[PDB]
Amino acid sequence: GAMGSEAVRSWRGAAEATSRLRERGCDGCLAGIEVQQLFCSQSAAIPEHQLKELNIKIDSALQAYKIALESLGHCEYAMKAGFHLNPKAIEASLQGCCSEAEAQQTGRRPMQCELPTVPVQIGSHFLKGVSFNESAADNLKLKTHTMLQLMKERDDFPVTEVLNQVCPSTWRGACKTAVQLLFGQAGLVVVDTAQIENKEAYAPQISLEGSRIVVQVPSTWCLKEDPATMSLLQRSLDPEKTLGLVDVLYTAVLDLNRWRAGREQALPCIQIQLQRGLQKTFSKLTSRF
Ligand SMILES: [Mg+2]
Repeated sequence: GAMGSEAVRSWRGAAEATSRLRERGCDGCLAGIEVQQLFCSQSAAIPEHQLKELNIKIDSALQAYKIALESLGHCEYAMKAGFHLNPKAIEASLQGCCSEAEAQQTGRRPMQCELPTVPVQIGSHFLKGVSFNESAADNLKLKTHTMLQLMKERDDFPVTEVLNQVCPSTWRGACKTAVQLLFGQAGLVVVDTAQIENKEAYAPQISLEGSRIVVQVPSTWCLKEDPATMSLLQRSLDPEKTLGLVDVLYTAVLDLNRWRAGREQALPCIQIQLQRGLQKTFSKLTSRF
């Protein structure tokens, strides 16, 4: 339908907007991809001379990536989630953003076990992630009752459908894909989760606005040199170094009038911004007690 078409154009538009991060080398290949292919073709024994040539090419690719990244500034990007709705589209838009293997798997595919460890704020109530000494079942029961009560203020309400959206198995792959579309370069720059000091500051927020349930899930990701590529090049590999930090806000809206009318719900939205209104929301979420 039109929702799916809009989503695909949003993934294409993201990859096109930052395509300067994925420029091919002088020999027409992405340099990191060339390194990995030669490591395979040379049976893990790249001779010393080719290794130096490759390290020189990779130095230049990393310099170009950094200059291109700077040239993008810090604008807020937006796209739809929904990658599972069109595997062929997302694989096509991820070309050059991550490995061919990871692109092939991206389109292809929940709370009972994950929700207890997720801290989440429902309305005005902060609900902790379970501690080892606490009943996970009781943590779950409190979360589902608070969810239900937000709407009552069980079987008839979409409690599970909303709470599924704060489970990492639902949002985390989609957020990683968004950051890859924008900032990845296959074989050279990879996306991973950032080290968060206070997990509770990143707790998702669930709110009731009129007849709409709004789920907001914040996260932060790092851009790093591709560790396999750097290890194959016999380079100094500091796994803690980052080329940048990227803030992401995932927003899912369940319209309760559409739910009972059986009408189509909107796809989740993803907002993305390189660290130096996503920023306003980040500051509203981090300030919660
Ligand atoms: Mg472009």
